[PDB]
Amino acid sequence: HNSQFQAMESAWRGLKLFVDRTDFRENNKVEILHVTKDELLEDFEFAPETAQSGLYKHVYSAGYGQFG
Amino acid sequence: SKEGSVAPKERINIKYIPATGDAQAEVELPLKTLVVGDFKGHAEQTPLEERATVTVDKNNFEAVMRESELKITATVKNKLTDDENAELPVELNFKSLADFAPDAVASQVPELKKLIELREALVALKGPLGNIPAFRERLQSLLNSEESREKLLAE
Amino acid sequence: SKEGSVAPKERINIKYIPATGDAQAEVELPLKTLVVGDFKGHAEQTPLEERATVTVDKNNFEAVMRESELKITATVKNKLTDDENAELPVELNFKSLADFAPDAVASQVPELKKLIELREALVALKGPLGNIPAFRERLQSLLNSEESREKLLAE
Repeated sequence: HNSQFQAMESAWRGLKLFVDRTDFRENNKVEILHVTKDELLEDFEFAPETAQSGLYKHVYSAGYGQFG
Repeated sequence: SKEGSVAPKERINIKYIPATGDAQAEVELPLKTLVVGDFKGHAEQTPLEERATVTVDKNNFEAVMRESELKITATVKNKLTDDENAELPVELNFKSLADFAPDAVASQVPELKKLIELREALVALKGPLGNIPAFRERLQSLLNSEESREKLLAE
Repeated sequence: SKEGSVAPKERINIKYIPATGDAQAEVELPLKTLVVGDFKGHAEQTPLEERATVTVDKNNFEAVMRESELKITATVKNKLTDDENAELPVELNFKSLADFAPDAVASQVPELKKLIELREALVALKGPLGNIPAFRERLQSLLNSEESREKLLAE
């Protein structure tokens, strides 16, 4: 019931509720990215354009913008 | 949790599946989702463009949780004594989903390792307690012999 | 009002056109018409043989209107007070078709900039007004404390 424990328990046991329900045999995969919410806006402040950000690398280019 | 089976062969190898069983399905490029958000108890010093994304399904969730090393170190309130204004930091190491349970949280707190060991010593007493009625006969002897009793409590 | 797109490339660049779409046509020398007539609020001092004709289509109508500088300066009736025989001149600067609308006409009149700001201050009040019922408890305190209330209204 601590603010460091419970916020890091709901953010992780709630993932298990997303893993247990979704049938991974029926063509499903899920990627897990460790950011923090204050880091992510800084990472959009990092690049001059959203098409060169660090989250753009993991959403677009490592996935969708990739051969195969 | 392993069924005893035989070596496989050209003969047929029946194994009572005490289990029942499920099924599976498949698609094209799977509907891949990216769950993003704070999953550990700090802020990592590496920039975002170098850290990686890990793929989790039902079979490898116990290995993704172990290799994350979710180490939660915080100072919480001390309610083990008569002090209200006392605090007691903890040290937690999580490797499985059962490490959230109070059996493994209290096992990682050394102030609570002595209290479960206290309870395990009291559950061990209750079995042979009421079976032999000669225990209360020597409780009065320990009521009589007060000097030799206190010399053995320190041991 | 810009769709987020990627850099173009030898790979294919799908962009959800939330839009639907039209079509176009072409001819020889187009049927060119010359719309002649009073389009500003004065009489220009240059003779006719030196001034120019500007070509307007649907894409550049916002740029022809901006570079015309339609500045309409007139004296109109003052209906902001209890005076019937009062007048109030205005100053208008039109750069888009939305500048004919009363949102941008009243924004260019300084006597109406304080009345929309008055309304924006009253729309801001209505939200937190009926949610907390302790506001009327201090309206009676402002009914009691009349001296300190009027000292703060001038600020």
